[PDB]
Amino acid sequence: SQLQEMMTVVSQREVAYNIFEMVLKGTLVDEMDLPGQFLHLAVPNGAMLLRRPISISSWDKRAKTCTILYRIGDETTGTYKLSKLESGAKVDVMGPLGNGFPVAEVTSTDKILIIGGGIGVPPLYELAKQLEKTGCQMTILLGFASENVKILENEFSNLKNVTLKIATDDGSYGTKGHVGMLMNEIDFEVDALYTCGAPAMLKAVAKKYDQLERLYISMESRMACGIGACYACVEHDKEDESHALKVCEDGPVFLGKQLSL
Amino acid sequence: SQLQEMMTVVSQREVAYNIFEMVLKGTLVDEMDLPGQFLHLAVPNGAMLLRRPISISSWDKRAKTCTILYRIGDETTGTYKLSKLESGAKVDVMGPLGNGFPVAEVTSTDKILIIGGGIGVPPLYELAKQLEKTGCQMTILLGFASENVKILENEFSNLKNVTLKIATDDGSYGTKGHVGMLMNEIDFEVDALYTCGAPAMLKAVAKKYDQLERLYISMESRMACGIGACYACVEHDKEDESHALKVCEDGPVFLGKQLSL
Amino acid sequence: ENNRLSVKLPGLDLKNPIIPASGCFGFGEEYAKYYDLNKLGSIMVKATTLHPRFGNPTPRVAETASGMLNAIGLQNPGLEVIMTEKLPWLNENFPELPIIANVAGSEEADYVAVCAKIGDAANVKAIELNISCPNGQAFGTDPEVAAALVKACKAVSKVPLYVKLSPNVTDIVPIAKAVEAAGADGLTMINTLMGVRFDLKTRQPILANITGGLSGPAIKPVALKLIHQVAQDVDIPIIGMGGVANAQDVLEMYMAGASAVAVGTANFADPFVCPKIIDKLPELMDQYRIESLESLIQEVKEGKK
Amino acid sequence: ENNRLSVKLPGLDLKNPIIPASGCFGFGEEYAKYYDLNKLGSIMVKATTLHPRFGNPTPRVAETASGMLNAIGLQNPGLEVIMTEKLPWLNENFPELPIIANVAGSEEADYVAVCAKIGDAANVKAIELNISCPNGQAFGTDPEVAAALVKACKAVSKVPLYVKLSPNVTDIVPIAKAVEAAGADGLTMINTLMGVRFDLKTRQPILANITGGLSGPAIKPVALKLIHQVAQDVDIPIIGMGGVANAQDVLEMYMAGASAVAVGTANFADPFVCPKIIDKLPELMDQYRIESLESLIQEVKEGKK
Ligand SMILES: Cc1cc2nc3c(=O)[nH]c(=O)nc-3n(C[C@H](O)[C@H](O)[C@H](O)COP(=O)(O)OP(=O)(O)OC[C@H]3O[C@@H](n4cnc5c(N)ncnc54)[C@H](O)[C@@H]3O)c2cc1C
Ligand SMILES: Cc1cc2nc3c(=O)[nH]c(=O)nc-3n(C[C@H](O)[C@H](O)[C@H](O)COP(=O)(O)OP(=O)(O)OC[C@H]3O[C@@H](n4cnc5c(N)ncnc54)[C@H](O)[C@@H]3O)c2cc1C
Ligand SMILES: Cc1cc2nc3c(=O)[nH]c(=O)nc-3n(C[C@@H](O)[C@H](O)[C@@H](O)COP(=O)(O)O)c2cc1C
Ligand SMILES: Cc1cc2nc3c(=O)[nH]c(=O)nc-3n(C[C@@H](O)[C@H](O)[C@@H](O)COP(=O)(O)O)c2cc1C
Ligand SMILES: O=C(O)c1cc(=O)[nH]c(=O)[nH]1
Ligand SMILES: O=C(O)c1cc(=O)[nH]c(=O)[nH]1
Ligand code: FES
Ligand code: FES
Repeated sequence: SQLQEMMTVVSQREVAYNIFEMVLKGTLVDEMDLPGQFLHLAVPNGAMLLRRPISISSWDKRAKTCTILYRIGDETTGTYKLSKLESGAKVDVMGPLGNGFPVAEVTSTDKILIIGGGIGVPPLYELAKQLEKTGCQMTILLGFASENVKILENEFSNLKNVTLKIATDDGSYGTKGHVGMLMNEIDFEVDALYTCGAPAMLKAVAKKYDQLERLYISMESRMACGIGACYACVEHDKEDESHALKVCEDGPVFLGKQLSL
Repeated sequence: SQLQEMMTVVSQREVAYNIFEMVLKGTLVDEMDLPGQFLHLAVPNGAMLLRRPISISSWDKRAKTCTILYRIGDETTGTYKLSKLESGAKVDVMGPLGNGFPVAEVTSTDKILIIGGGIGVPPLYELAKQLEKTGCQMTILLGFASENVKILENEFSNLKNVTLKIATDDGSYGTKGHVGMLMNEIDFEVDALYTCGAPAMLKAVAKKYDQLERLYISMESRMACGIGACYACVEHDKEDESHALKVCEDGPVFLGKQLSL
Repeated sequence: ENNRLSVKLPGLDLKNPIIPASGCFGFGEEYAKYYDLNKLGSIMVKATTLHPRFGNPTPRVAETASGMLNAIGLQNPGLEVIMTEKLPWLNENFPELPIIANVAGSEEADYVAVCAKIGDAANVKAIELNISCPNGQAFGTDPEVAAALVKACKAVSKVPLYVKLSPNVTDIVPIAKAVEAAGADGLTMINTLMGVRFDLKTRQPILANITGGLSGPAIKPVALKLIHQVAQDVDIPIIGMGGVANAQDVLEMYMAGASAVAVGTANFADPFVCPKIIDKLPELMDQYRIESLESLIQEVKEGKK
Repeated sequence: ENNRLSVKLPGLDLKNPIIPASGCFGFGEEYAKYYDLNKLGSIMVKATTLHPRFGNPTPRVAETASGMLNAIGLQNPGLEVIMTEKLPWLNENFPELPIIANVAGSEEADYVAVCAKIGDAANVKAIELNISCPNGQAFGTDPEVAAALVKACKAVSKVPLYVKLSPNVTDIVPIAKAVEAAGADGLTMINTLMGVRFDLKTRQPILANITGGLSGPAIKPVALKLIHQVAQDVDIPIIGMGGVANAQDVLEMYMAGASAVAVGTANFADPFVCPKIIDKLPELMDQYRIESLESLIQEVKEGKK
């Protein structure tokens, strides 16, 4: 009903090197409202029981569709088998799941910074779309390993009150290097930050903006149940000694530093 | 090349209670010449590695197709998953395999008896088609549990120089009872017999025609490799003491009594 | 539910034999959002230890062919919190749902402390002694050692004591007999087998703990072998588990010698797997000439030797 | 083949590490029809016993999730026939294909008789002592007993002796050490785990033997666990097996500590699985920074503690 559904594949195309964009259609889209939430998809292989957690990149309310961008591995992975799906194929889906990004609690006069990289970039698209509907400044800094991997540029720059900066480690397109270089250039006073990407990048962001109150980090972890019952996807709270946080239920997104709920 | 191929499903329809008829198209049909040979099909499920052995019911040389009739089990079986295949779907096939029925070594003046029952009936169709091209008398006795299960009648009676008799245990259509009753009625002098069916039925046939030289029995067994390497599908030769016969390589079909090669 | 599905086991009056396995259902909070937990015969909650435990470093899970590996490390909020929050929550919302409490520890004294207390909870109807945690076990591989423990805990438990066996042994028979003679009211089996997975890029084991427990349909044949082996010479009931994913499996466990059935890993694949099994069970029984599971148990029991 | 795939093991100079596992390739006759057996590093033929054996009653096989059960019962035409027909056939057609002879028996004297003779065959380059047949084993569960046997056979063998371990034990380490100290040149592992399957209609086990050996991708994590465990403290090479179905698995076995890899059950699913693995192997190595398997072995070996 509202938790699981056999969604239909509207389309599936490869948009970057080994990165696919799948558009799903189904009633589950109705429960979506927060950015950063994820879908737990089932692989079309009876020998692969663990569902793959992939964030929602965006959704169309009127068209009743949702779009996810994901990277595939070799012949033996599930994402690979997922990418073989044609138009009309059914996908067993569990979602929306997780705590999304806190959006409707910011003014129309704030300076927003959104930092992304690699496959962490997709959920950040729906974030900007939701913040554009509110008003103020948005400066998105996106980093990639190579241009061959670069995704969502056309639709990110197609947003109003948005300033987009792309960076690339080796396979250069924008500013040569890592997102850390872009962070160094920004002058304005940031009031909120939203990040999602590689653990190394998240470490740089949390370190540079150590005492920024509204610092939101979307985390990744190896999951199983996806609802908070198995205790697989666990992380430490405000220091080792405290509570244990589940990235599937308490997260994906948490508060600042090396994790606070 | 000539041993395995990803054949295409031309069509698949349910022809009787839980019995499907699948028509496959592929070059493997070229190697077919003997009736009773089987195909080792792979289930579209990575958790089910053992291929299912199903006899070839008939094949069209010019159209490059082969037809197999098979019974399905519940949701957890492979045949069930096999029956879900649509037109254009691919089926991993291994075959032709096994020793077929000895056909081109009989005159055009012999009295042939073909006894069948249940899912053992399918390979016997290509047998009659091959013997019709030769000449003489053919009396097919087919038995079924119920009319709901009855298969291939329309095409069996559509054969020249053929006398068809159907029997049904409970769900009556033809003569009420088992094939043993029909065997009792036949007057003419049989020169050759071909059987394929339930072990109980095969026992009755081999017992009644104990000393009929040309008594061919097509056997069934639990298989794995399908080529004679695993030694799973084994049977005893002329009495316990002798050689061990593999139903996949030496068979499916063997000589008279409780097995002789 | 209906009569054909009900089974009576020591301390457990189950409406149906479907029980979510320990560590796969938390304490019921998460899955309650999905369906009415009252549809279940009982629940086997996560291991409780004397002191709260964080567990092993991550990653804690990995996927294998038709199964998965886990090395959670017995994470639980401790006895105190479980006695005051977890169990009471279940008793407040689902007063009639009998629960089986899973007990673990690093030494006899730890097991003893938990067994002596956990029975006070009104809704806890039986204890499942976890002497088999893979990654528990140092107690499940020696008959005399297991027996010593079982005897001590039995002397302090206010509810029936079920003992969870490990499949990682050369001969499970001596262990089972010893545990029975020591006072166990029943047995549950099996816990996980041990396995490892290596990441090709890092050349290191995927799990931080290196080894983990293997569960899922992959281990069903091993679970059946052991259950069948043990059922041939034990006079106490066995609640079977290991690779159950559908109603057919449930019935297969019965043929092997189990009285009730637990479902673990399958919940991860399909959160509604339990209610589905319960619904499909009567149809399947019809088809295989089974009037009631209570009759099936006796039939399998007398069809011995 | 090429240098990057070659490995040197006692008595075995393999062009690539892909070896079909015992009982899954017969004596090579059937699969020779499918492809040139010379593409293989070696072959592990079916168990040879002093006297010919018919085996167990049928059914002998059953399917499980990502695996299968078998209870063939060691069927083989006997030593005499194997020495005069089977081995000579392989030597006449594939003179350069080194073969590993699998040896089994019901008692020490039986093993001894076979080991002393089978080495005369020009093409037999090593012996694989099967002390682990499930359904063998009564020799693979006790260290002192296994060691006694290995010592006796080693004294009579003209070729290197590899010992096949059983995963059905509480602790495989003591067994491995004992066998090494007794003179074994190498180890191969693992043989099958034990399992059972029940037919719902008959309520009886599917296999006539009741129990059978479980193989296939399902047991890969267990095989890796054991290989890794044993590799940490043995100074002799290990040829790994258990659930290998592709080149990735082959590489995973290497990370666990194996020097060569055997493929069993996968041949049933795909008769060309071995040649495919051999072909895909170099590409995969490129991708994971592996120059040669010979270098990989050493790298995994020194990255210990
Ligand atoms: C909350 C969350 C959101 C995510 N959102 C996205 C997204 O929008 N786009 C995207 O491309 N990826 C995303 N990922 C990562 C993605 O889930 C993994 O890359 C993917 O599950 C790996 O599966 P596989 O098909 O390669 O399978 P395999 O590699 O065969 O592995 C099988 C098992 O390993 C798990 N697994 C393996 N590697 C990882 C990993 N790095 N992280 C998590 N699980 C792993 C699989 O999920 C599965 O259960 C997200 C992860 C999380 C936790
Ligand atoms: C030489 C030969 C020819 C056959 N020809 C036909 C035919 O033309 N039409 C037809 O309907 N059936 C035929 N069968 C029987 C058919 O192979 C089985 O009914 C079918 O394989 C059962 O598979 P399943 O999909 O139900 O799987 P499951 O029941 O899930 O079982 C999985 C495994 O059990 C094996 N298995 C289970 N029951 C049987 C059985 N009774 N016989 C053999 N293997 C079994 C499966 O092949 C498979 O490997 C033939 C069998 C043999 C040996
Ligand atoms: C994530 C996870 C955690 C588990 N934790 C426990 C536990 O707390 N205590 C226990 O007795 N068993 C635990 N189990 C094991 C079992 O409940 C169970 O025996 C199972 O894995 C075997 O059955 P299954 O194949 O249905 O999962 C755990 C299993 C999993 C997968
Ligand atoms: C049909 C069959 C027969 C086997 N016979 C033997 C045998 O003769 N001797 C032996 O050492 N192992 C035998 N094995 C077991 C192994 O060769 C092997 O260890 C294997 O099952 C585990 O690897 P796999 O998963 O690749 O099959 C047999 C396995 C199968 C499936
Ligand atoms: O908590 C765990 O890691 C755990 C405990 C147990 O008993 N079995 C298991 O597989 N996991
Ligand atoms: O011949 C057999 O049954 C057999 C022998 C052996 O060693 N292992 C196995 O799984 N099968
Ligand atoms: S995926 Fe199970 S608790 Fe997070
Ligand atoms: S199926 Fe393997 S020998 Fe017949």
